[PDB]
Amino acid sequence: QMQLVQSGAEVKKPGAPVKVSCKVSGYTFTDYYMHWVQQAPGKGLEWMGLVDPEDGETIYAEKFQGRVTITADTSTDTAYMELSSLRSEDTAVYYCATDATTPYWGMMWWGQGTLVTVSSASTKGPSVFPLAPSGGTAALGCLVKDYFPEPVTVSWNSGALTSGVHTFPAVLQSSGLYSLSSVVTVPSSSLGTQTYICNVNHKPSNTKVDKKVEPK
Amino acid sequence: QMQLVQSGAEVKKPGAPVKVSCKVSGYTFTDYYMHWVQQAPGKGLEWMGLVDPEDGETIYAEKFQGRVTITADTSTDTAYMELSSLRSEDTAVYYCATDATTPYWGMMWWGQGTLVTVSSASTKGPSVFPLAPSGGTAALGCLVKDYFPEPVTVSWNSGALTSGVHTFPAVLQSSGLYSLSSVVTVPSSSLGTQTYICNVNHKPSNTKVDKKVEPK
Amino acid sequence: DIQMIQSPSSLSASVGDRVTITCQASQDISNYLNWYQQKPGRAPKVLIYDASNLETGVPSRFSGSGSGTEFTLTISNLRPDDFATYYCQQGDSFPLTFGGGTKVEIKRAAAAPSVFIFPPSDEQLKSGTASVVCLLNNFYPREAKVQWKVDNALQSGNSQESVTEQDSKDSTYSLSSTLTLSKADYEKHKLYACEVTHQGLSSPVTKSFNRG
Amino acid sequence: DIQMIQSPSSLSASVGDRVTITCQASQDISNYLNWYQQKPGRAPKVLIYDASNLETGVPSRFSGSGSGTEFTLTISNLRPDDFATYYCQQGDSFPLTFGGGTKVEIKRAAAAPSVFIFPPSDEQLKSGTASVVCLLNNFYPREAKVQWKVDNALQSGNSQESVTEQDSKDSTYSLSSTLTLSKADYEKHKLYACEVTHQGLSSPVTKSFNRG
Amino acid sequence: TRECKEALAK
Amino acid sequence: TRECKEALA
Amino acid sequence: GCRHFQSCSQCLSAPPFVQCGWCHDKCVRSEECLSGTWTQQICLPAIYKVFPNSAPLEGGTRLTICGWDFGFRRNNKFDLKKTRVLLGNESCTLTLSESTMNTLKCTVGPAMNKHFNMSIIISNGHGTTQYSTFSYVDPVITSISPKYGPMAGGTLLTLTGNYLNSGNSRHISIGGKTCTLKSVSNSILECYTPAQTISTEFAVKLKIDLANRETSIFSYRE
Amino acid sequence: GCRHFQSCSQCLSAPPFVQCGWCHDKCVRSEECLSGTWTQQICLPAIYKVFPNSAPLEGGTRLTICGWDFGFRRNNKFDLKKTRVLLGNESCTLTLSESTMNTLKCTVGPAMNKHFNMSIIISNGHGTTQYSTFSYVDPVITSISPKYGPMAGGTLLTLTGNYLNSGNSRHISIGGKTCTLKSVSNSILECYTPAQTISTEFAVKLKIDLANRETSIFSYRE
Ligand SMILES: *[C@@H]1O[C@H](CO)[C@@H](O)[C@H](O)[C@H]1NC(C)=O
Ligand SMILES: *[C@@H]1O[C@H](CO)[C@@H](O)[C@H](O)[C@H]1NC(C)=O
Repeated sequence: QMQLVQSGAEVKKPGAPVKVSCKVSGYTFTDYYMHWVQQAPGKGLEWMGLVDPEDGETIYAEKFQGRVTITADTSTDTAYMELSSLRSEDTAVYYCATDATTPYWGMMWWGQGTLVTVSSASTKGPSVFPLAPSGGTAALGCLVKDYFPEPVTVSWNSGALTSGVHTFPAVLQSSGLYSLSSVVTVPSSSLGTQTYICNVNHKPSNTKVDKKVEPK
Repeated sequence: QMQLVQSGAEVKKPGAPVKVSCKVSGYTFTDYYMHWVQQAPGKGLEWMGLVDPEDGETIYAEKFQGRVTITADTSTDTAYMELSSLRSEDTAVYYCATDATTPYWGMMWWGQGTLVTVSSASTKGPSVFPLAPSGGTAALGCLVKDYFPEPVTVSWNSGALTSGVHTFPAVLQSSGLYSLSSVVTVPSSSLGTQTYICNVNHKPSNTKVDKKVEPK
Repeated sequence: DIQMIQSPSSLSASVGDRVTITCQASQDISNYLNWYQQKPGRAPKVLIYDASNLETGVPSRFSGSGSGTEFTLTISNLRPDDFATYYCQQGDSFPLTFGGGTKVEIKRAAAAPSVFIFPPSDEQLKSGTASVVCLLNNFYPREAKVQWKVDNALQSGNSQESVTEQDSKDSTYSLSSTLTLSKADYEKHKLYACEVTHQGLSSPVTKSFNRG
Repeated sequence: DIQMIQSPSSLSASVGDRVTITCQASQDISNYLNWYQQKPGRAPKVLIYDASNLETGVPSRFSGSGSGTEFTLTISNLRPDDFATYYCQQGDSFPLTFGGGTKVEIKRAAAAPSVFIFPPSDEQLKSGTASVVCLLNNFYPREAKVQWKVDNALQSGNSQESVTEQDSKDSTYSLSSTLTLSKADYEKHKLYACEVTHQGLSSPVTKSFNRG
Repeated sequence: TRECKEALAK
Repeated sequence: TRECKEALA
Repeated sequence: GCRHFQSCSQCLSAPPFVQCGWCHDKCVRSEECLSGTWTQQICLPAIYKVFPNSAPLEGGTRLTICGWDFGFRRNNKFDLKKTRVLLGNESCTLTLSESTMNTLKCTVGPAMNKHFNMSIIISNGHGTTQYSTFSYVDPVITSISPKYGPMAGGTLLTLTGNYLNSGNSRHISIGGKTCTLKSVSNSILECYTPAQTISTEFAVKLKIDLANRETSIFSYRE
Repeated sequence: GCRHFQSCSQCLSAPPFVQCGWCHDKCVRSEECLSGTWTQQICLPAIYKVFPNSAPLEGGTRLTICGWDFGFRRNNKFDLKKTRVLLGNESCTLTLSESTMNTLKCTVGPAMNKHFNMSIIISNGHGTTQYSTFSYVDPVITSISPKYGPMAGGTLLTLTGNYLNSGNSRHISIGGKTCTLKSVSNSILECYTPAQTISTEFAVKLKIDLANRETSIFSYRE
C-alpha cells in the first residue's frame, strides 16, 4: 500500500513561514499529480492546489494564490507545501493527496495530515480553578484556563474517578491561549466526606496542578 | 490506505515455536479473511493458510497442516500466526495479507513481512566502524560488522539523506556473524562543512549506535 | 465556483439501518464525483469513484448513484464503524470543491440535560478575571440552546460553548458554556442566570445564583 | 494441485520496450487470477485483478489478458521503476498457488564504476582485526570483478563481495568487496591495492593507499 | 433446476 | 467536424 | 415487482433500491411480511441432486451438487468463500470458476477403503444440509472379449467387471489409441477397438478419473 | 490495419499487440515510417474552430474549441488533465465532463477593456497551438423603440446598439418579466414585451452571460 508520510505538527508565530513535507513510497512519485488540502478546525475539506512532479507545474485555487507555494522534489520523492506569511486564520490540518487515475480530478491517496497552529502566544502553564457545587446528585469540576500550547491531560483522584467525567475540548481564545473544562458527577452527600482532586498536567511547560474541589 | 503492521524479526532455535503478529488499521478487521504467506530467500511466494476474524474459522495449506496455527484477536484488530516445530528450512519472511473483495481468493493488502531466522547461533550486536573519505566527488560510509541474526537497518542523518545512499546486503562470514556496509557519495565540496552520521540500528537485540564520520 | 451541497448535514441512525446521503452540484458534472469518509482525528479515505464505483476494499454495503447534478451515497446494513463524516467532491473543473459534509451519528432515546451553574471561584477573582460556567450533562439529541442573562440582560459575544463527542456508553452529549468577564463587570451585577432550552425539557430550564 | 507456470523466469529490456510475461495454469481457472509486483525488501502489491483489471493506482502501462489456462502481463513503455519480480496467482481453489516469478531487469547504456577504497579504522584495529572496504559506484552491467593486491600479491579466499539491487531510478548496480585480515597481518604490509575490471573500463582501474 | 440440468450435461 | 457540428447545438 | 425473485439468494442479490427481503418462501418487502422470518442476510443451504453418485478410490472425481443458496452474503455481497463441502471426514475442494449459488463443483480426494452410503455435508455459514448417498467404489475388470481382432480395428470389445460406470468419465484405450465407447454400465463396457498400423499385442487399459486399470492383452491379428 | 485509425490520439489508443504509431500525418507501424518522426507518445494539438467568436467584458461565456489531439498521454492513457487553455495570459477553466480529445469547453474570465484578435493558446503537454480570432467586446444599448406600450404586452420592442450578439445567450427583461426574443444581431435585438399588471415605467434590462446592461424606461400605459 502507499505511504504519504507527512511532517509533524507546527507552531508558528503569525507572519512566519511554514513548510510541510510529504514523502511518498509505494508508487512512482512522478506518475501522478499531488493535491494539498486544508481543513480548519471543525470545518470541511478545502482544495488548496496541486503540482505535477514530472515537470513542476502548479495549479492553485484563487483563495491561496500568491500565499501558498507547492513544490516537488523528485530526488527524494517528496512534495512540499510552503505557506509564507501565516495568518491566525491559517490554523488547520493540512493534507497532501495523490491524484486519482480517473479522467477527472480526485484524491486517491491521503497523508495523515499536519496540524499547523498559528498563535502569538508563548509556552505557558494553565491556571486551574475549582468548580464548586451549588438534587440527588451534584456536579463539580475544574476550569483549566489560559495555557499554551496543547495539550493538557486531566484526571480525577489519580484516575480512580473515571465514570461520569467529562473533559471538554479546548477552545482557542482571542488571546491565543487555550481554555478547557473538566467536570464530574458525584453523590450529593459525598461532598464533605469524599475528596475530589482534578489532576491537571501540562507537559509542554512541565506544569502540574492538583486542585481539590470543595463545596462553598 | 490500510496499514498491516507486522511484528519485528525473530531468532528462534530449531524445534522452537514462533509467533508473528499483524495489526491492521484503516478498515474493519472482521470484514475480510486474512491470508498468511511464506517466502524463503530467493524463493517464491507460498500460501500458508487463512482465518476468518468473524468466527475464527481457519483453512491451512497441506504443507503447513498441523504445524501452523492462525488466530485473530478482534479486541485489538490484529492477526497472529504461530508456527510450531521450526526446521532449518522454515527460515523465511512471513507476510500477512487481507483477502480481496473479488469472488475468488487473493491478497489485497500486505504487511511488511517478518524475517524469522532459524539457527542455533545466538544474537550479537553489530560493531560500527567509520569509512572516512580522503573539487570532485568523494565517498564515505559506515561499516557494520559481526552481528547475528539479520536484519540491521541503517540511515544517514536521521533519514534526511537519500541521494547517493547505498546499503549493501549482508554477507555471511566464516564465523556465524553477518557483516554489512553502507556508503554515500558526497561532493568533495561538502566537508568539513556538513556533518554525516550513519544511524545504525539492530532491533533483534536492541543495540543502536550513531557514530559520526570524517577524516580529520 | 461549482458548489457541492450535501443534505442532511447530519442524521441519526441505529446499527443495521439503510442510511441515504444526498449531494447537489450547482453545475452538471456528469459522474465526475467522489465520496469520502472521515472519522474524527483521521484523514479521509476514498469510498467511491465515478459516482458509483466502489474503491478496492470498501464493503458492498456502500453504493453510490446519480448523475449530472444529483448524487447519493446509500449505506445499507449500518455498522458501528460507519458512524463518521461523509464528503462528496467534484473533480470536473477548477477549483476542486468538496461538499459541506454529512455526519452520521448513533440514534438514541431523547434525554433531557442536567443543568448545573458554577459561580467564579474566589481564587479566580483575585486574578482580576471571572468565569461563570454552565454545564449541560448527558443529553440527546445534540441540538441544545444556551442563553446567559446577567440581571435579566441577555448577553452576547462573551461566552463560548464546547461540546463533547457522543458518549461510547449511553450515546449522549455534554455541553459547557462559559461566560467570561472582567472582575469589574462581575461585581457590578447581581443575578447570574443560565437559560437552557432542549427537546427533553417541556420549558427552558434556568439555573442561577447571586453574588455573595 | 493447480500449477502455475510463468515464463520467462527473467528478462532484460531497454527503457520504452514492450515486456511480456506469460503464465500457464494447469487447470481452467476462468479469470480468477492476480498479478503482483514485488520490489526487493518489500511486500508484493496487486497489479491486476480478474486477469485484466488494473488495481487502483497502477499505471496504464500495465495490462493483463487471457482466460481459462493462459494469461499474459504486458508492460508497455518500460520504465526504470518497473524493476521488480512479478508473480501470477490463481485463487480458484485451495491450495492457493503462485507462479515461479519473473525477475525483470532494465537494460541501460554501459557504465564504468567509480572506485573508492576505505582503510580500516584504528578503533577497529585495537580490537585486533582489520577490514579494507572497496566501493564500486553505479555501474552497468552488473558483472564486475574485483581483485586485491597486497604489496603486489594477488589475494584470494579472504574477501567477500556484496552487490546492491538494481537502482529504480538510474538502473545501476553497486558492489562492495571487503578484505578482512588480522591486525598482525595488516602491519606486515604497506601498499593495499584494489584492481577493478569492468566492461566500461578500457583498462583495469586500481585504487590503493599507504599507512600514515 | 435448469442450471443443474445444464451442469450435468457438460 | 461531424462532432463539432453536434457539439454546440 | 419485488416478487420477481424466486430464490432466497436472488432475492438478497436484488438491487438495494427495491428494498427486498426473504420471507420464508417469497421475495417480499418487510412491510408486507406476515411471519417474523423476514431477512436480508440469512440463507439456509439445500441439496436436491448430486452426480456422479460414486468415485473410484483414487478420487479426482469432480462432483456436481445442484441445489439452492450454497453461498454466504458477506458485506452485502454473495460469494462461495464461506462455503464448505465435507465428504465424511475429508473435504472436497471447490472449483469457484465453475461453481454458483445453485450448483457446486468440487474434486473428491482419494480413499483407500471402500465406503458405501457416505454422507455429503455442505455448510454455507448460516447452516448445513446433508446428502446420504455417496460411495467410494473400487472398479475391477474381470474379463475382456474377444481377446483378439483385425488391425483395422472395429472389433466390438466387451469389458466385464464391476463399478465400471463410476464416476465422471470412462476412457478405455489400446496401444495408446482411443477405444471409442459404444455402451456403458456397471458391469459391461463395450467399445470399438482402434486401428493399429502394426499387428501386435497391447494390454487393454481403462482410465476412470485418477484410477488406472489394466486387463488382458488384446492381440491384433493380420 | 493500423491506418484504420485516423487521428494521432486514436492511433496511440490502439491496443498494444497491434503495435501502431503516428507518423506525422498517418497511423502506421514503425517499419513503414519514412520521416524520423514515428511515435507512440507524442501528439501535437491543433485548433480549427472556436465558437462563440466573442464575449462580453464581464465574461462567463463558455467557449467551444473544436480541433484535434488536445490531450496528453500520461502513463499510456489519455486524459485532459495536462490540457491548458490560455485566453491571452488568463486561462479559461475547462469542463472535463463536456470536453473530449477533439473538442474542448471552457468558461472565459473577465476583461477590463475591449480586445480584438485575442489569441487562444492551448497546450497539451507536448506542444502548443494558437488561434487569433476571438474578441472581448463591450455590448451597449444606444436606444429603444417604442418608449411605451399596452399592459397586454406584445409590443415589438427594438433594442439598438452594438455587440448584442456576442457570447452564449441574450436575456432581455422588463419589469422583472421576460421579453421574448424575435431576432438577434450585432446592432438590433427585437423582442415582444411581457404583460404587466401595473401601470408604471420600467427600465429595459439586457443580460448577456455575466454582463448586465440597462437602458431607457419603458412605460406601460393602461
Ligand atoms: C446402502 O444402504 C442401504 C440401506 O438402506 C443398503 O440396502 C444398501 O445395500 C447399501 N449400499 C451398498 C452398496 O451396500
Ligand atoms: C485584427 O486582424 C485583422 C487581420 O489580421 C486586421 O484587419 C484587424 O484590423 C485587426 N484588428 C485590429 C488591428 O484592431
